[PDB]
Amino acid sequence: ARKIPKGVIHVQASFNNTIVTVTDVRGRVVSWASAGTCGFRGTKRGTPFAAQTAAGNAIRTVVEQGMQRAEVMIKGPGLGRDAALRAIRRSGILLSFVRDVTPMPHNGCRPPKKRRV
Amino acid sequence: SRRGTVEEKTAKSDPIYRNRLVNMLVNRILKHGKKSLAYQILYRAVKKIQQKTETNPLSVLRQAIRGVTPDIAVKARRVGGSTHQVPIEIGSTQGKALAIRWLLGAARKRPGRNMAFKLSSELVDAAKGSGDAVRKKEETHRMAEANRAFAHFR
Amino acid sequence: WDGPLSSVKLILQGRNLEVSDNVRSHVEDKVGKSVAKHSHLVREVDVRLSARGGDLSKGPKLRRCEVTLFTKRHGVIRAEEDAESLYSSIDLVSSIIQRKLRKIKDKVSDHGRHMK
Amino acid sequence: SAYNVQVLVDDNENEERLLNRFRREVMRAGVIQECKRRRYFENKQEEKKRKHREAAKRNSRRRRG
RNA sequence: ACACCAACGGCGAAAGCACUCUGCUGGGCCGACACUGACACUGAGAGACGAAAGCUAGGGGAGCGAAUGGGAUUAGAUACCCCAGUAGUCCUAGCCGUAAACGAUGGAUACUAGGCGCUGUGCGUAUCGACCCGUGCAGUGUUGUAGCUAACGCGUUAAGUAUCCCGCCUGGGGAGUACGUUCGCAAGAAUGAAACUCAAAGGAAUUGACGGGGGCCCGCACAAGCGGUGGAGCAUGUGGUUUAAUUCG
Ligand SMILES: [Mg+2]
Ligand SMILES: [Mg+2]
Ligand SMILES: [Mg+2]
Ligand SMILES: [Mg+2]
Ligand SMILES: [Mg+2]
Ligand SMILES: [Mg+2]
Ligand SMILES: [Mg+2]
Ligand SMILES: [Mg+2]
Ligand SMILES: [Mg+2]
Ligand SMILES: [Mg+2]
Ligand SMILES: [Mg+2]
Ligand SMILES: [Mg+2]
Ligand SMILES: [Mg+2]
Ligand SMILES: [Mg+2]
Ligand SMILES: [Mg+2]
Ligand SMILES: [Mg+2]
Ligand SMILES: [Mg+2]
Ligand SMILES: [Mg+2]
Ligand SMILES: [Mg+2]
Ligand SMILES: [Mg+2]
Ligand SMILES: [Mg+2]
Ligand SMILES: [Mg+2]
Ligand SMILES: [Mg+2]
Ligand SMILES: [Mg+2]
Ligand SMILES: [Mg+2]
Ligand SMILES: [Mg+2]
Ligand SMILES: [Mg+2]
Ligand SMILES: [Mg+2]
Ligand SMILES: [Mg+2]
Repeated sequence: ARKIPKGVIHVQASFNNTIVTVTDVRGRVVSWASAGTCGFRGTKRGTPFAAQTAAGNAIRTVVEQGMQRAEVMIKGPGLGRDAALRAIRRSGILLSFVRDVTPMPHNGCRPPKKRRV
Repeated sequence: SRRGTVEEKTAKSDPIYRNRLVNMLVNRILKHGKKSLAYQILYRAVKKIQQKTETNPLSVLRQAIRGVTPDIAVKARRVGGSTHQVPIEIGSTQGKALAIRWLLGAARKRPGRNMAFKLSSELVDAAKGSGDAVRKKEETHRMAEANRAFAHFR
Repeated sequence: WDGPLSSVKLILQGRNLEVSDNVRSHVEDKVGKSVAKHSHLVREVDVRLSARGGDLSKGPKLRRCEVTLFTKRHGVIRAEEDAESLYSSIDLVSSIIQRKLRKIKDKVSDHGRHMK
Repeated sequence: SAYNVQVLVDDNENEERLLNRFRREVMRAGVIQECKRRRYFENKQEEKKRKHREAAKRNSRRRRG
């Protein structure tokens, strides 16, 4: 739909799921891929594999737009942090920078308590 | 088996064709240790399979087994209080075992008259990729792949 | 005795003793309480009664009740009690069964997160 | 904008060296242990526990090796 | 609310105090004779401060989150888990005065091995400025001799050897309750019994047994196979009933 040569890939990795969005430097969202939107549900939705297919699935549409270079944004503690990167690589798209954006409060909102499980 | 592991046993050869393979099959078809009868059954099977088709049965073995050999299956693991079906990959000996087995079972359940006939029929159908023994393997693959997400050793 | 427990076999056996109607009913009650709540798991209830002492033999008047439970999955629930009266004995065995039972329900039926 | 970890891939790129460079960057800032730490709330006690444990762990790992 | 710094580090009487900065101020410690000349130590009553929850009045309200509600789980689940979420948490001005307010160790003084450490300063050395070294103090941490202790342990920061002052204890329940007073807006706090009842209640260490605590390892124990039992008929042993007896074990 939009043919953009260089843009950025945000990959949010949480413990229950990983979202992968594709955007451009203008700060504009083109297309996104979620591990849940690939036909995975709650357990499997966290596994590094569902993150793999999520990444592959976004980069499908990004080569379909014909884009070449990208930056990678990794936000959050989950498993897909490592998994997704692999698919970004094997999907044969040039990797410019890989950054970690996981937000670290410098002090702040007092977290929920500890689950007694 | 907690301590000891298993030594390897001499792989024999079927008398007529000098195969490791055919010998495997006659040992697994065996009941009440009548080897006398089992050989007869297996050979009248080679005879019905040379009857129906003019292709070399020695090869139809290789096709029958290549056809039913699963490369993967699952196994039930207990991981973190969660019971998973984890798709463990299969060794070659185990593959041949599984193979001959599903063959033999699907052969014992057939509608036919003899065991020779049944075994021949299922060898024919498995070599064509046309039968229950194959379908079974594809099911094992279907239920492996759906569970593909649970192999963390991937 | 119970219908919700109809799937359970109540087997009541005097060893050296004669069984009455009041022992019948009392057994059904006290074992009934223990079993009724955990009935989904329970299978067979084996209760043996043993009397000793007084006029029968040497030693105090002991009456001793042994029960045994089986569950669909877990085998072997054993309880042994010694006391004064049959009634007392039974009350005791019930007290024990209850505990072991709900210990089994506790283990498996908790969705216990057992990680290892 | 902001960043924690900067991994710049050159055109010698192969997957495994990249993946592990990045993995050691994350080990280096300690970010995943960090977000397992701020997931829930800790009273001062589990903070003193964590300090003694981790600090004396890496410290005795420095004094043994 | 203050990441990294942060440390078995710093100050404080204790409670506690940490992003940065400035201002008003409390102590501490050290070196010099500069001075006074026993002015000391403790403390019944009394006074001040005193975590958090709580309360009165006014603000404030992101996150979290009693109560509360829904969703589950479970025999039940007024709980654990999830989804929401009010008091409260925050500020100003007060009240409350309780905590495992713990070093479970009242204070002061004197005196009795070391080893290894840190913080502050002082001296001599090293250079002529940072170390460096040896040392003098003041505090703070870990091993340990004498000696102490029921053991564990404590050991110049004593639980050692002595002197002085203060508080407290005199078997366990009943009970930190009742009654009465004092304080408090209340919640409550402080002071604190007796009848009655028991022959125990407690501390430290030991051997076991146990643990839905660890670590190691075995067994046809599970897995992987092959064949059975449970269903059908009979053969047979026991229980139950029956009987004059179904001998007893
Ligand atoms: Mg999860
Ligand atoms: Mg071994
Ligand atoms: Mg101090
Ligand atoms: Mg000052
Ligand atoms: Mg004078
Ligand atoms: Mg006083
Ligand atoms: Mg006050
Ligand atoms: Mg408060
Ligand atoms: Mg109130
Ligand atoms: Mg909440
Ligand atoms: Mg509710
Ligand atoms: Mg909320
Ligand atoms: Mg106030
Ligand atoms: Mg007190
Ligand atoms: Mg005290
Ligand atoms: Mg030095
Ligand atoms: Mg000193
Ligand atoms: Mg000490
Ligand atoms: Mg010591
Ligand atoms: Mg003492
Ligand atoms: Mg008394
Ligand atoms: Mg003790
Ligand atoms: Mg043990
Ligand atoms: Mg053990
Ligand atoms: Mg066995
Ligand atoms: Mg053996
Ligand atoms: Mg088995
Ligand atoms: Mg039978
Ligand atoms: Mg006799």
